[PDB]
Amino acid sequence: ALLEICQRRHFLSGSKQQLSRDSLLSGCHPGFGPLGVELRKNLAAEWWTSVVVFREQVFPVDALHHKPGPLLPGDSAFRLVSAETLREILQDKEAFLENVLKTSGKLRENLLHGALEHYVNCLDLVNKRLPYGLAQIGVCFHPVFDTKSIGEKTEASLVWFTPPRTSNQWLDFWLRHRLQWWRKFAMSPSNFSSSDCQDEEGRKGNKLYYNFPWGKELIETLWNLGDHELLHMYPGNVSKLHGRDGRKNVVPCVLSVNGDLDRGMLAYLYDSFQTRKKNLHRKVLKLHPCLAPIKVALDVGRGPTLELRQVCQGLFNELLENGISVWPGYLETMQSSLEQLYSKYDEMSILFTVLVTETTLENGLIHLRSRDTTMKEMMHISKLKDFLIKYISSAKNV
Amino acid sequence: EALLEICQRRHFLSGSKQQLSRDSLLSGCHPGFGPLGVELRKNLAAEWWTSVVVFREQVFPVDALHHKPGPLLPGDSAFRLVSAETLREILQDKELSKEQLVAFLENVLKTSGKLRENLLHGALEHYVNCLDLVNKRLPYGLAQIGVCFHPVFGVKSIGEKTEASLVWFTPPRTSNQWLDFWLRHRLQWWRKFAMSPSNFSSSDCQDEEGRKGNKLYYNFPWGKELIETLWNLGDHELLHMYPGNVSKLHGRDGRKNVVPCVLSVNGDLDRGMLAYLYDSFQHRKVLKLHPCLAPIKVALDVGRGPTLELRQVCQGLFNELLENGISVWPGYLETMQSSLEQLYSKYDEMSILFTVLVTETTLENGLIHLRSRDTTMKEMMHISKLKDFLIKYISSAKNV
Amino acid sequence: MLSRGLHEQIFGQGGEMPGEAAVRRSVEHLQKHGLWGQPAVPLPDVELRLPPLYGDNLDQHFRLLAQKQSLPYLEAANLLLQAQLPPKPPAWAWAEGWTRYGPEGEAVPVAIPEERALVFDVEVCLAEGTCPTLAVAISPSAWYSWCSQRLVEERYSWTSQLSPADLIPLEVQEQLVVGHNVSFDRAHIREQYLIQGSRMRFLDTMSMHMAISGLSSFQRSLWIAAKPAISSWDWLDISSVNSLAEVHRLYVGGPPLEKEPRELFVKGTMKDIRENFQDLMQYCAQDVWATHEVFQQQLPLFLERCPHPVTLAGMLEMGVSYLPVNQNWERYLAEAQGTYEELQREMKKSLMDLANDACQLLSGERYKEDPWLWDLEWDLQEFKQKSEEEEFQQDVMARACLQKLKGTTELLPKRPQHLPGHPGWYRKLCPRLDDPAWTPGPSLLSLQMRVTPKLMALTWDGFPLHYSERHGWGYLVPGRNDVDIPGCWFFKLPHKDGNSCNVGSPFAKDFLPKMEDGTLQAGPGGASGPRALEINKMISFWRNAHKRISSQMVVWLPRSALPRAVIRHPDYDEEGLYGAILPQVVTAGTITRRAVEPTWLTASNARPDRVGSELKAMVQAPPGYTLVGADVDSQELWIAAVLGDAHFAGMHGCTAFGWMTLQGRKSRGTDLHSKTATTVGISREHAKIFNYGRIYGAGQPFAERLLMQFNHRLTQQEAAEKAQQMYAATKGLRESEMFNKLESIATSDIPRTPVLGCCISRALEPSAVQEEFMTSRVNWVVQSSAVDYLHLMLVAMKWLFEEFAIDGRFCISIHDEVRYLVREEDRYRAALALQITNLLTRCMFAYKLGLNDLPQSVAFFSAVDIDRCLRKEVTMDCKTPSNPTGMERRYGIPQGEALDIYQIIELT
DNA sequence: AGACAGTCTGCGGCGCGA
DNA sequence: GCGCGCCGCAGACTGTCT
Repeated sequence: ALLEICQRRHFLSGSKQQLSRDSLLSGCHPGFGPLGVELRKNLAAEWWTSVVVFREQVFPVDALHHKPGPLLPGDSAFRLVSAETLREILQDKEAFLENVLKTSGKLRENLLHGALEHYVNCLDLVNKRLPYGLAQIGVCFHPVFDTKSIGEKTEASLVWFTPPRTSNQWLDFWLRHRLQWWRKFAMSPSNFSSSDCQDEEGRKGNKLYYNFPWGKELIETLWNLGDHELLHMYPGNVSKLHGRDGRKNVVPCVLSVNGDLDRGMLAYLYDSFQTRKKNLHRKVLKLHPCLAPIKVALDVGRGPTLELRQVCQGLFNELLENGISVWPGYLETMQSSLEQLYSKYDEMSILFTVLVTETTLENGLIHLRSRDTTMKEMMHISKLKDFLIKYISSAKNV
Repeated sequence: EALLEICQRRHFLSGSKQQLSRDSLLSGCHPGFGPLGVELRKNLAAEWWTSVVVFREQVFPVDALHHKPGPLLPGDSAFRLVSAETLREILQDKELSKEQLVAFLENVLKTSGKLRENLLHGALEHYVNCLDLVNKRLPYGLAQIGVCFHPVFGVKSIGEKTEASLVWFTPPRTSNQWLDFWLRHRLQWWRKFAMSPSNFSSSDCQDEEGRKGNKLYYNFPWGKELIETLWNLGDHELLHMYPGNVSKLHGRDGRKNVVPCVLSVNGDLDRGMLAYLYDSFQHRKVLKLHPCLAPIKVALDVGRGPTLELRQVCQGLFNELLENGISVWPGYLETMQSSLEQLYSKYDEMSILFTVLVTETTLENGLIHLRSRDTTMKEMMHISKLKDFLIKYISSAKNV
Repeated sequence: MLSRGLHEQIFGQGGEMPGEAAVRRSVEHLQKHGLWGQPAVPLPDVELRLPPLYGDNLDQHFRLLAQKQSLPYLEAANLLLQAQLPPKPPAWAWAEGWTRYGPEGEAVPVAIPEERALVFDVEVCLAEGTCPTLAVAISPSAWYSWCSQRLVEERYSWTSQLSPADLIPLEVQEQLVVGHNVSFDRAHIREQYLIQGSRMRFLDTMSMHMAISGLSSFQRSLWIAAKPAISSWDWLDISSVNSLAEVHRLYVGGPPLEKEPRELFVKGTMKDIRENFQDLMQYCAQDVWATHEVFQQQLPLFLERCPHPVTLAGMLEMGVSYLPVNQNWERYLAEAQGTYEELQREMKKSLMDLANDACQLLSGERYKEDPWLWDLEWDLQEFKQKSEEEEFQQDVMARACLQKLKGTTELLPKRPQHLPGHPGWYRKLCPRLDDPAWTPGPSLLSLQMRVTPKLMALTWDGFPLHYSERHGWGYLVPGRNDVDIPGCWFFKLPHKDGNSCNVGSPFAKDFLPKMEDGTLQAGPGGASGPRALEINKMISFWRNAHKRISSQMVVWLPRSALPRAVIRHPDYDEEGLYGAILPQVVTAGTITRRAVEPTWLTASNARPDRVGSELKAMVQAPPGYTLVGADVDSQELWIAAVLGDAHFAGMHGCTAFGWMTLQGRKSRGTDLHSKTATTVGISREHAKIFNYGRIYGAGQPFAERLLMQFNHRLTQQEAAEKAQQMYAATKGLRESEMFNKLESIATSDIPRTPVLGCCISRALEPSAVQEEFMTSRVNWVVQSSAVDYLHLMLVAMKWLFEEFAIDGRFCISIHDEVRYLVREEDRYRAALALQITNLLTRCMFAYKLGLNDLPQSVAFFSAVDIDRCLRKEVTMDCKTPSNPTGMERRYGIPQGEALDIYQIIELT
């Protein structure tokens, strides 16, 4: 229940002590810890591998955080202060100021608008083949009515432009594949779920959920847009909107797959944590090897051999060279026994612990401890880089 | 100026015509970047992360929100982009209708929730818990790439600049020496990928309380423009943001405890992208970007012959290069195929390092044509050693 | 009429007798062991103009119902019987498709075989796919080789159409086709996939082989091994195995059968297509000659041992089916099967954490008090015997000096130490790390390994599942012993006290039930323990049947093959192909002539937490057409009830069995089954299986072990108590149940079936064979009576469906059920005809077993489904998230009543 | 150079589908 | 009621160490 203390003790969550579920789900957290930032980077990298670079015709795009042009009243219950609530009752001391939302910009609440704006240029980039995609990971701002505040959510959005005849199965394919990405990296994949839903105008769609301990919460929405937004934004002509499906030029139906990576991070952090059955109440965050922020922990042994710090720096640098994040625990001072240090790396979700000791200058053997199994291996210091790369790659495979 | 239309045509810079002026690109009021520009920005941010955060054992990530909560914001002090609430941006109001306040008592100048202008402030709030992270060891760092919102000078525009901040907490006795550390290290990082490193330079400067500083400049064709700045600010910001007890403020240095001086290293990745584009351009229309920084590494083509078998083997080579982590342009699954001397020097304008031509020779013995961006020669290579050649490349340019 | 709620009869006269001296026996046996105070509310009467009789008798009506039709199938069978085939064609040229092979050589090419009688067989190339190959059509005109595009290398890859043998000529007659496994060749006849009806029917050699001299269960294997336990052994020599190479030696004689020893025809790729093609074609021609000879000698034996033409015509119409699967059926082959893969990869992951958390023991010997992982290895082993400055190359040279330092004190060159320091059970179940099959964690670990019931806590008082001295199970029940805790695994060796592993259990997924209660939990861990052992319950159906649901070959018909009813409909898609799959079902698969198919003809009812239980679902009708079908309300219960009629007196009130199941209901009253055995016994859904064990004729010990399976009864407690249902229902015969004339029919010599006179298998014939086995012949009586009921429906819908202008004739009978694919415009009237045949057949059985009147409560259907798709009930769902989403559902209708007062003719 | 580590392989059983 | 998989297990060989 109260596992969040660990995310404050080992810095995955924000600095402020009065953290609750509502502030985390709404986006009013003060920030994330460095391990949380690295877990967000791992989640974004896995999303980019599974969605963007592997799948053909998916292209990167950026949306600005602000909308510069004039626009409608917008998504606010309170209609600024010019119309909804004025100071006193209609008093004026005396224009350019207090011009309401006529010339006022808007912070973005979705990445769909930027991708739809860049659709014509990105269709010019491609050879106008109609199966197409635009992907973006970025921070979206939402007003939260705590009674007003800002909630910042890292949203990963894929806008898939699809032919209308096959949109009903393209949405089902992304329903399978996005839910498969959530089924991957999960200790309990049954907590991730999906629900079929309908729009107010009859458009179908799907919503992906995670079963948090308090209740089921939304993490991703797949929505079908039948030319409602694409035709509205470009109403001058439909000739520029026409794309080549096979031989025929037709207007593409839109599919918005928008998930939030901060709540996905919280879902994976809750999924990693699991005080029943055996008496092994070990506080370990069982993150996946490709989502764990720190892969390996490197340390100094009890024996007073000063020269081994050079060996630790060499191993640290060769593991940094080949894309393995290392906790520099060899710099640590007054280490108070190995068991709470091991519990510290278990709470930080570090896959392996490397103990460079006095007996590694001869015979090349360093101690290695796994996160999953609390057992030690006297493995040679050579080919450990290949072993960690093989472990990460073959954990990615299955 | 020809670089602007080349980058627009090859989809580095988004927007139709509004980004043609260099003043829109020097600020952040450009409408966006192309997919090649977005991948280049991701490459530059990743290389900055490896050079600053990864390779240094003490430099750690930080998370700064794009907005301040602004509940106790000072009136008429750092009042840039205050209004927010997801739906208003009033910019700067030199003239105000003061019926009761600037706009309202609870809306403007109080509980406004200002958007961020620099990422130094987020690291300065997270300093206490990140000091707990390094077990109170003083000379450590907090670094982050983030978007900065600035006013742009009848209305005032929004400038969104992608900037990297490194905030260095240091003991004050060696603080200028750590300034000299970052002074040469950031400058060599900017000269690491430069085709001509003489354009990048650095200069010294003076302020009222920091008393020292260094500005890193790039020699654009119009003139020298700031791409990075360094400042040794005192404990004024830390004691101002934490008034009262200094017991949490001072940290453990060599045999003692002392308050830390702060070093601010702020670099503009958007002006860095513009600097590297102007450096890559120099007869024929090419973009000689660095292999570590180029958005697309290899360009795989379909060639000539039966389309189905060449399509299948190109799909296999594409999946192999994707599984090995190399970004590869799909010049296959395009049926245009005009002639020679077009689709070549277009990939050079797309800054792709190598281009692969898969022909009927591949179905005969496995040989494909490789043409380099740096040199115009073509080379016959097997499929199985293409991945090994491409993985020895880029990494060869990394280790000069 | 109003005494038992009977109805007036327009047909079926001659029942002018009142059943005198039989009514008061029914009254005195209703007042004993029966309430007799039923209000007996009259059902609403039904009046409609029925078609008249044939010979003014129901026996004379159902006779010549099977002779008005199938008379072409008698003269074509006679023409196949009388003629003599040319001996052997030696040439067997490649040619192109069909080629006429007469008495001479010369290989004259023909487009299609123009003969009314054909003996046929297909042996397909299994490795290429399901395309027909090597089909020879022997016939009194010619041998008729059909090479099926084996000579031409180039062919279509998928979406097979216009491939099979094309035996049906254009109109510009009836062409009887015989063959061993004629369903397998019937999938490759061509024009059996057409949406409109076919004038051509089929005969199966194994249908006549299991119709006379068939083998049920015990005799079937006994004569396999030969090729009371002590009897006359005449069933050995009188019958042969249903599979091939046994029928030919028994009836024809001579050689046993030719057989290819190399057996590469099922293993033939695109290579090896030219080699030994002639020898393969010779072996196939000899096999079809063997089937021709055995069919020629078994034609009069079948026509005289089954002299009622209803049996032969019912085999003829049940041999033809039509199961139209939609274009999303292959979608069912995707979204189910890959989902199984998902539940294959999650559950194994849920196993691996259970291993990994098991390695968190041993720290200070955390095992040896845990009752699941105390007897494991847990052993240790280890051995070995033979800028300001750069400041970066020193670390590089330090590690590169530590590199190549492995060369001295390398313990072995190729690493033998496979995770030393890990426990010995965890040194197993891990990939080597030397092989390319390396994958992280404790992989290559399965559910069936003996360490798996130790990893997850099975908590059946400490259930180990250790294979030595087990025989599938162990002493696990209760009471006193070992560690004086219930303690299954303390000291196994001296005593198996409190034994529950008495050998004789099914032992084969018998633990799929008793997951719900009956102990057998999955530990209190929550996250990974109970997440597994529910997943195998989800994938138990698809794990055993993914091979059978797949490889059901489908021919998506083109736009030209779609008739005018399909084209230009309000609901129609040309992208959606509605080509059918023909079921590979034998029309006689046991001693009874019931259709047997492991894929389609099972008890599947769209059960939740099952991956692929929507197999009965889909099968969408073509546009403009409707599947109209009805489950029989009470099949074997009513047959055994009217079997008791008129031998312990008539009027359907002979026994307490005969009184209930027609006046009683499932919701209220005693209709046997669940309603009275929830009072006699504790079974709720197992009460149906128990009562089927009584009625089907198993006996006391089968019921004893069956109730032993579900309960903690001791064996003396099983003998003394709770077996009294068999004692009270059946007294000493050989009370509420009568088994007398059931046993006399089981011991009757020549006439066996009461309704048709169809003989029993000669293996179960009591004259030649001293059938001292028992407990299988009563099963033959009840199941073959159900077969005769099925045949009496199938001989019906002729001249209530033939002369009347409704299309149909697609028998999709599964267990006790009838479906017909009719037009949507007359679907309600087709359901009315499907009610009319239910009236006529229940009156036929009432005509045969005693008197002539029939009660109204069984005279019509409770419901006949006019649903688009096939399902058990019309308002059901499936394990997919929504049945109406994706494929469209019209949700069906019950339609219990007769329709209206419209004309019985169309007259549109 | 035999003494002594470990890897296939040929049996028994158990379930279970054609 | 059998064949064919799928694990245990007990040789018997295989290979290496000193």
